[PDB]
Amino acid sequence: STQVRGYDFNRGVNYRALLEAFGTTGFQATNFGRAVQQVNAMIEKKLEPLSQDEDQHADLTQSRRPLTSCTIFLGYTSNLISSGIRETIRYLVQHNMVDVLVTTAGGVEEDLIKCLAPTYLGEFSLRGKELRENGINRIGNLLVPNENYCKFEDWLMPILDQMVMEQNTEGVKWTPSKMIARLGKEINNPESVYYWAQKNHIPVFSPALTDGSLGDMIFFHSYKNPGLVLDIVEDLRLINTQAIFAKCTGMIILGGGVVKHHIANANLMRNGADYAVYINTAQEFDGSDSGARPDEAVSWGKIRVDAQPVKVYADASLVFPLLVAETFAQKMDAFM
Amino acid sequence: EAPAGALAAVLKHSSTLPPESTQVRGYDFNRGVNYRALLEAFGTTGFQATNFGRAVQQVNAMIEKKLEPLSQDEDQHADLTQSRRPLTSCTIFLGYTSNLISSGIRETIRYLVQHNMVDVLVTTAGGVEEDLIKCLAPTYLGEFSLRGKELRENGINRIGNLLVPNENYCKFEDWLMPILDQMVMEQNTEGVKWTPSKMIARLGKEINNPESVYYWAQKNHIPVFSPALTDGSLGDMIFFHSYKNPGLVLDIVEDLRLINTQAIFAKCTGMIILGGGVVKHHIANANLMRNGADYAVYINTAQEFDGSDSGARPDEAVSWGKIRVDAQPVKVYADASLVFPLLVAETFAQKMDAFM
Amino acid sequence: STQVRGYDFNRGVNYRALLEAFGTTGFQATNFGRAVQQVNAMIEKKLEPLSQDEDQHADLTQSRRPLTSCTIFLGYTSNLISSGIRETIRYLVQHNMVDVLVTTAGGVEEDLIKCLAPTYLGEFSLRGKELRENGINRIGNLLVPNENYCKFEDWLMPILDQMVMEQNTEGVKWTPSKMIARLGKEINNPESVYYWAQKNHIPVFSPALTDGSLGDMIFFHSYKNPGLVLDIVEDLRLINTQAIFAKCTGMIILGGGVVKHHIANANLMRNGADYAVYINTAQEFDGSDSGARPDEAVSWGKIRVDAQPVKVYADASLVFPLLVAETFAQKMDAFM
Amino acid sequence: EAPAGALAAVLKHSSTLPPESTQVRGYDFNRGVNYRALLEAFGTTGFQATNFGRAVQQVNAMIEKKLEPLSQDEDQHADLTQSRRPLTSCTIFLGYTSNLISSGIRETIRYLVQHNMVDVLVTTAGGVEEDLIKCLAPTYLGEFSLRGKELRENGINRIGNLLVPNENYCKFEDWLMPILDQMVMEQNTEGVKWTPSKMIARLGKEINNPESVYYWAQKNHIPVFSPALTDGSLGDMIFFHSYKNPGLVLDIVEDLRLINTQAIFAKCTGMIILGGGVVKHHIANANLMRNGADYAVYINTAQEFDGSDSGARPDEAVSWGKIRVDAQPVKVYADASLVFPLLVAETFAQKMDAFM
Repeated sequence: STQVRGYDFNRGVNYRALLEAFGTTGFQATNFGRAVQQVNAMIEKKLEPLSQDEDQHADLTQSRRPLTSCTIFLGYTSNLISSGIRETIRYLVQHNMVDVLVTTAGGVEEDLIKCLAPTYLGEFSLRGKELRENGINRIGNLLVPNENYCKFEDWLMPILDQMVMEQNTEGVKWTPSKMIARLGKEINNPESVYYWAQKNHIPVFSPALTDGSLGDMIFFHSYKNPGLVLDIVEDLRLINTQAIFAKCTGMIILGGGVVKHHIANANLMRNGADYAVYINTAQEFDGSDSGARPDEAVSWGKIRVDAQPVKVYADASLVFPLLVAETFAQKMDAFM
Repeated sequence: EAPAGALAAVLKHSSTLPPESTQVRGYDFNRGVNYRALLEAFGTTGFQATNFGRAVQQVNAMIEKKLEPLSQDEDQHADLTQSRRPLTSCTIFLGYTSNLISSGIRETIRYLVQHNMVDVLVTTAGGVEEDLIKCLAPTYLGEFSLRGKELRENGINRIGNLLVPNENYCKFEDWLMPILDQMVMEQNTEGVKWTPSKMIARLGKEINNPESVYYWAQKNHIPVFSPALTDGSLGDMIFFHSYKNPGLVLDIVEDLRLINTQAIFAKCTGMIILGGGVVKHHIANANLMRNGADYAVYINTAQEFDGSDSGARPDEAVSWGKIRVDAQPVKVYADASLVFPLLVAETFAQKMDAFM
Repeated sequence: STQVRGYDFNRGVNYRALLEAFGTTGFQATNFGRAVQQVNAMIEKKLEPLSQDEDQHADLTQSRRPLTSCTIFLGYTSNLISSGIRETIRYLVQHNMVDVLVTTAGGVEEDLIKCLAPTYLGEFSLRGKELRENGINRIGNLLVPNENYCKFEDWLMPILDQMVMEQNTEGVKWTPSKMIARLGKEINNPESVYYWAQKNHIPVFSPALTDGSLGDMIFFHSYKNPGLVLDIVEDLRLINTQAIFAKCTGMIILGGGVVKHHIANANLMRNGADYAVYINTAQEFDGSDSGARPDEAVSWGKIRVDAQPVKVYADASLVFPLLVAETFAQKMDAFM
Repeated sequence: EAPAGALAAVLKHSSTLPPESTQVRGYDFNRGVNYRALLEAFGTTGFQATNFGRAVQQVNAMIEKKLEPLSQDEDQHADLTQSRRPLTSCTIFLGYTSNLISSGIRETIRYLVQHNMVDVLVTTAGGVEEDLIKCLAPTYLGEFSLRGKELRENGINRIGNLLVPNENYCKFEDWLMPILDQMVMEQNTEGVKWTPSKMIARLGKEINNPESVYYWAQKNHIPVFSPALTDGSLGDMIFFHSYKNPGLVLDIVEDLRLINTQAIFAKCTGMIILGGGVVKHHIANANLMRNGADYAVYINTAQEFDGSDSGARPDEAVSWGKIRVDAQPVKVYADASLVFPLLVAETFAQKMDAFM
């Protein structure tokens, strides 16, 4: 039995000790401590060597990425890529610390656009009428000028031309994940999440990739250069095979919606993830999958019965950099 | 001896409010129980009850607009939208998350589609498949607190305080596999280019059951968009089927052209959005293509403070051009299982005469 | 096992059938149906006669109110008295349908002030600076002109003069509940909750009665007429004795904070309430009592282990009139 | 051939933002782990991380103001406030709900009071008694999902994901009853007029333990207001004791005069409010008596949509005059068990040199 006790600032500001004290502080601070333990378990598993038997089974995929003892799925909503958590995610992907990414369309395009033009701080209360009259789009307390999307249009249209030509003359069958790899290669910029994902052979799934600015541009482009196809069925096979042939899996899911369900549903194909951490502000009472507790996923087989999953009820812009500081960033040497 | 500055601060003088101003007053049960009068009193009760009253007014404005006559060239509209659905004076987009189709709101939505009262549906994969599965086997009441280990050991899946046996999905598999066979055959020998909306139309025709939302949608030529249709049991089944009968392709690009042209060539549009996520964003982004919806009602429990699109207020969408600056959109902060049947009772269900 | 099925509007708009269908609709609609059942159980118990043995024990209080088989505690936060739920609560109190009220200071004073001047509809987004410059106070999407409080001052100060004189020359020992009864008698208006509460011998507890406009006025008054005492200890005995000597109790609690805890803590003195319905929007994850599920109260003994308590996660301005329509209002004849 | 109106709506031109404008950028872990730099980066990360950065700036402004020297007449101030506490250039009110004293935030708050860094405390009954009980017996970690029946059968009470055995309250009873005896004797023969704040000062002196918040508050002459002090275990004990030793009176009127004069005669005030309910409203209402607080930080998880004071944004308090129109208040939407230790680390704990 562990007693409740908070950090005593009479010791001074010892930041590592202060973070470690969240575990015995209670409420969501304790869940944060549990999340640190869960992610550290994923990492310690990932760094354990594969045995001959495990290596054989795990090599049964047609994937370029070297195999590890724990395949980590990282999911995040679009708002987090507009936020500075974009830098946190880029770091993990840059250093091969996660294996599969799932995000929404905005979570793809806003990373690429930040390589062309920045996002700014604003306020939640700013009025839409005056913002619209000035061509400024609001995302929470952030602001994106519409010229950001003008710049995106100029950058993206020549790539769309090439994708259609490769489709029609070289037999390419595009899917969202293949498009995202190509866009990351094109952006060719070390500040971009998707640049590092394609460089490190980390696939990115986004089955509703048309639901944003990328879609806007594909739509306009289709009138002068018709026929681009994005198949979502092949990408479903690809993500499910990453779960089925994993030795162990971990899920780290920031936010709700499709990013959460799609990762969890892939792990149901292996009868459940071994480790799971959720960070989101959704509540269960309306029955939404977004707000469901991890124990709902256990009933489905999306999380194993013997797992000890954790949800932290918090804005990930506060908690996720602290989690990374106490986990992945402490083992950076092992990932290089 | 009371401090003067304190007295000045607490007992500051006021301005008279506009003569327009509406007083707060709740329903008086000394009148007895007239449920119509009770619901009408929500408008002057305050907080989310007042937002409910505003939502009734917004949806009734959508319906009244939709019922105004219009002259328009049938042929050009159909060519520009590649849709057989005739244009009306207000194109209503109805979006809803998967949980609401597991709930009894499935019946509410089915009623609206059955009577051709909305024009476009957007939902997630679960919002498609659980409507079809309910024609094969029921969903049951349970509790939120039921433990996953015991449920999993008994082959029962939890959805909030609802429960679905694994066997429901076995029945779904048996029903769906022959249809997937036909879809692959039609793709490869009859040139069919499948998209989510075209698949959902076919599944509604195949289920052939008037309790199904999607049966009525296809019969009434109401398209259903679901750009991540692979994210659920339908995806599971497409995946398993592809190892027995490879080659099915579902394109999301053509479905993007179809939904966006529904907004672009509308006379007016309204959005009724239950929940958040892709269903909310996809409807609103289509309406950005016409510089914004004319009417909008959101019902959801999401909060803005984490910056999520799901939790954003309607006024965020105004900044983007997804809602017109001149619109008067409404968000009701509530579980739609409570509020949507009441909203329908006071709006669409009152205008049933006009829809026949 | 009960199947999920929603109301079918092909039947037309049969409002009673539509409300009854919430029970099988799921999520919070099902919890609403459960709340209707719980409140109807309280009412059916309340109307059951007392046996000789029960009557003896239950008559052991020094309270004027006739005894019933179920003592119902109704708690509500201040915002609800600013809302039109004030009318709903007034109806229940007018017809002796509940037995004990608990509210905060604002929940007392705003009922009295509405007899002097109305509250108006506004918007949540109205800016505080422009409102303050015009002397308009915001409560959610409601608006109260500051002159409302001017009018309250003129009404209340002569009563405060009399209370101090009765304290100092007639031995009166004031408590919050005794003050609230006196204010209800003074307002002398059938639209007032507290008018009906004192007329029907329904006590009102509010241990932090100084936390609002009443407090403002007592404070200013104390400089010209010092010495008024409001004892909270006697009121603690009074509320606890209502629970201890009840045959059965029910709790109907709208909102959180002191109104919720004070009713629940009184019922712990009898080893728990027999029936309980919570309606509020608070969430459990921060550990707050306001957001705790009913099952937390079971661990304390505030709700009996054999009870079937219900929480509806919703704004009570939507749900509480519907609940009353399906419960108390259907048995109005029995309460007259 | 892309529709022109669509192109015009989606690709609308923009205005240049002020040169002031701050770009979004998160902490770069390629730098390694410098926790101070990591916390500083919250300001430019967005959403509630940005609000945390703003809260750091607001509390540091309170502290910097408090440390400015001031000449003022000791005697008149003391007569007008009936307080021995010397005036500083910024009077800081710290409010917190009961759950936070059951949590480890008890240690955080105790540190601030121990070093005289705040001037007024407001909490609920639980926020008083659980600090005292922790000097007798500990609180334990548990889980939110633990079932009440099994816990009750084992004599364990749940507070969120924390657990307190019944025996803690038995130890509290044994400790408290002799003190209540002395309080009744002092009331009846020495003219003491008890109020919650005076009782809380006495209990802190009696617990005589440097782990206790209230031990330090009374030693440093920091008053604690709790107008519903009877609403908890202290109330239970006062109730039981009154049948053995009748007559204790706790007056809330004099405590209202004491807290309001703390605000009225302040040079400046700041509010730091953790949670909602009475603690939030009581601090803010006291500050209305001076026409508003100069600085304010709220940390809570409550939402505005139900109209509750707990969930109200700071800008609602501006309409009332509880916060000055010229102030720049901040709300962080978060569990304070996560954010308050980080806030203290970046504010009060950095200025420890000045407070000694």
